[PDB]
Amino acid sequence: RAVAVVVDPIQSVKGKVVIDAFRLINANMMVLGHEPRQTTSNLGHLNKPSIQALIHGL
Amino acid sequence: APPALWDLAADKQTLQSEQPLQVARCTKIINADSEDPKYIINVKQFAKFVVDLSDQVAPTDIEEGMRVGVDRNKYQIHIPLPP
Amino acid sequence: GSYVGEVVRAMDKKKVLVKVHPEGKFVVDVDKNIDINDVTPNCRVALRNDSYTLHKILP
Amino acid sequence: AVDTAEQVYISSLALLKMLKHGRAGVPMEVMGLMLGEFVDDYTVRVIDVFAMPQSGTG
Amino acid sequence: AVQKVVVHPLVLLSVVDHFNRIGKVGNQKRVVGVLLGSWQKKVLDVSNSFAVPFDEDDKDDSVWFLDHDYLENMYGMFKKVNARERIVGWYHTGPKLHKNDIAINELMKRYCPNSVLVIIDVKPKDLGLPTEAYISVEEVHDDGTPTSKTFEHVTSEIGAEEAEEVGVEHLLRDIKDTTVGTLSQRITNQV
Amino acid sequence: QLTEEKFIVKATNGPRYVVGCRRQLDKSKLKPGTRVALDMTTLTIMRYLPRE
Amino acid sequence: EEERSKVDDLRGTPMSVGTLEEIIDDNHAIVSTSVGSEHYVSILSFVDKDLLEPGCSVLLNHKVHAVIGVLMD
Amino acid sequence: FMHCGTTSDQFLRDNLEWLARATNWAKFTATASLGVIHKGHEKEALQLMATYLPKDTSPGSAYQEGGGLYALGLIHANHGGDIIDYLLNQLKNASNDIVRHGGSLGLGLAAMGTARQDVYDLLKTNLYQDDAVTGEAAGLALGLVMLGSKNAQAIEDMVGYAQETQHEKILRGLAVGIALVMYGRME
Amino acid sequence: KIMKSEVLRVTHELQAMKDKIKENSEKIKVNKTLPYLVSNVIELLDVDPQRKGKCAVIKTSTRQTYFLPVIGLVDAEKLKPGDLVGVNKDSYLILETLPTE
Ligand SMILES: [Zn+2]
Repeated sequence: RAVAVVVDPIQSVKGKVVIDAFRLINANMMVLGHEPRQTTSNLGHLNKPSIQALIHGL
Repeated sequence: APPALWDLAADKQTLQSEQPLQVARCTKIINADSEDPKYIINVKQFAKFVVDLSDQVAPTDIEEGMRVGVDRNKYQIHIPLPP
Repeated sequence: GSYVGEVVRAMDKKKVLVKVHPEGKFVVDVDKNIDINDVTPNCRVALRNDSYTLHKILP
Repeated sequence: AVDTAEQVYISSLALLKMLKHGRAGVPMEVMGLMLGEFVDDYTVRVIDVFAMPQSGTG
Repeated sequence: AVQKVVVHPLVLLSVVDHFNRIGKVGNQKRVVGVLLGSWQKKVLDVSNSFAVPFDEDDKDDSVWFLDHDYLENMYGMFKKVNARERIVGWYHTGPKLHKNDIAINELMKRYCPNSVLVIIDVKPKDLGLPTEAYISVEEVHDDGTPTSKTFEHVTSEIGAEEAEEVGVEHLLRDIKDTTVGTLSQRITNQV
Repeated sequence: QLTEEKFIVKATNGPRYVVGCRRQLDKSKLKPGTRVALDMTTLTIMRYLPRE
Repeated sequence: EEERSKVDDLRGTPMSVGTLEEIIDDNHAIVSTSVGSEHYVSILSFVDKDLLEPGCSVLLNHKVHAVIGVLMD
Repeated sequence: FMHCGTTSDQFLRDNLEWLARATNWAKFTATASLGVIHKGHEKEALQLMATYLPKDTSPGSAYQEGGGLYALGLIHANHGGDIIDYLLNQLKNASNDIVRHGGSLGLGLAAMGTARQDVYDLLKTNLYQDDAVTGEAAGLALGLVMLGSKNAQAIEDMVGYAQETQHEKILRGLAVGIALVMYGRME
Repeated sequence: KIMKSEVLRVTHELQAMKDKIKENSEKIKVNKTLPYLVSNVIELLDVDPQRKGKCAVIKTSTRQTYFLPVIGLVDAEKLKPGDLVGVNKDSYLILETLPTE
């Protein structure tokens, strides 16, 4: 599993404490579809990281 | 684009080769050297820096006021260059 | 916030060179909901500061 | 060849350890370790989180 | 000497951890954690703490078990990661002050400086403030009774620094803020 | 100084900011004409900066 | 066609216009800009490198400045 | 939706390359939707599910089998000629979380409303491994089987089984599980 | 010599102190590894009314001014308004000062 988390209160305001846990994809999964994650309900909540350079920029 | 065709097929290994060769601290030239670890260096943006030599370059391959390739992350001297 | 783009020349490959504040001159495709030909060159526009997508023409 | 739908359980223990660690989020890179138990494939629970002393390497 | 203390909610949340890491044994005693804080200013400021395996006897109160090596190692590694905070005192989570607590206190009066004691509650059913700072001082008595270690209450406030406010307020979404006017005034004026 | 607590600062590098007052220090040295010292976090004032 | 449209990531939003200084036979050239940023990348497609006529303005990035193409003027 | 009841596999006879192309739960939902297509067939259903790999008798993907039972329960919903007797020996077969999960779904759905204490019992030992997905199926079947029965130790068994675990799919499966039992207990 | 046999505990304390200076002296090498840039120093004594006033004025080579007290190790040939000093990344501290010319 090997969870990786970045806390960054420096540019995070005191109103929201938005933190995210990040993941590594396998490099051999590039031929198939990227993330075969079932139960796609919560991804509407996972599009809250929508900064227009970092999330889909990287 | 036909010259960029075979090079476009040769752009596959440029992604596995993009993780090496990436480093450039704007090719800072040195000024002097106080002792064989510590080198007094100046970047072109007028910030005087000090870093140690890496293991890949000999200190006899250090020349006074030399433009060389140098890291922008660990800041060490990966490879030199002739001019 | 976001930056202030100024297009000086529109490029025909739908990748508009835009004159930016120093260390700028960032050539980019602007957002898909806005057409390229409406953006007239030598006029100031509204540009995002990272994603480099145009909002509107400015006087 | 399998992947599932995982979701990360976060206590306030780990949270305020990352917030004391975020007050310890001065400009330098800081280090810490997340602990807990993996009960299945697709759920993950954190309990124990501590910090690590800094180094000039980061 | 010291007028007031400041205890951050992080350590009491680690007393929630004291009631987490039990493992269901049937003991649930006054588990002592090693209180850390800032005695540096005249006000005492608790930042964080840890806990130590502590056992008493069923019948005998005066049997009590601590560790110096665990104190110097956990405090050593903690001082290695953060030397801006030092040892200050301790606490038991039991509701009752035992006779043994002068002797249990005496170990951290020796090796640490004048240590503060905190009585808190195992079950937070008390409407009152759970934390009471009891200064460990010997006071001379007018009746002529011999001088002993006496636990006088030092007044306390529970404050959070910056991010503990944000994380707690994000975790709740149930508490309402200051909100002067009808409601937050009149509810205090209710109860 | 607009609010007696909170005023305008002028950095050496050029950008201007507004800061608060620390609970320890008082308004004696905080009068204008005083070059001060600031922090990256919260823009607090630990002490001032005497010119020379 | 997909390989023609896979280098779009480099010429996308992370793209800048720099000024080339010289072309090096070690295939990593040295560039410049308003601060004169010198970054050397082993070359990529769409560049001419002979009629490129060094000392001119070329196309750079917000990324590692891999030269994805050139633009005449 | 469109091929329900008309038993038309002929749309899904266009290709094998668009169905089995991914080893995932998508094949389980594909075999399930195959169960939605045809219904009410006492020989050709089990025969047709047996037709899919009677070669080595070892599916590399278990979702064909567990979708065979989950589909089969969709076929035999409220049939009086239940093959439930065979599916107890088929749930007696040792397999991980597809005979357990899909076997709980299909077998409990075919046993819907019967209020049998036996399928109640094997349902309990299906949920006693504390896994979220197969016990989620155990709750979903348990609401089906206990319709109107209102067994006394069952409700306190479910809510007493609820707070003693940190898994969440056991909580929603027992959520619907204690939901469906309560019918006409308005009073 | 019974009164002088308490000296043994003192010597075990002090050789224990020599056992425990190895780690906090060991972090000297990993914190003070690379002074990354060169920054101009201007010495300016402060007054705090211990609470003693002691300060210096810094200027980076990229001409950015920050604030700091007199810090580092025991200084004799330091305290000069000079250059070629030791500094970490954002700590902006003084660790190793050297003469430029
Ligand atoms: Zn960094």
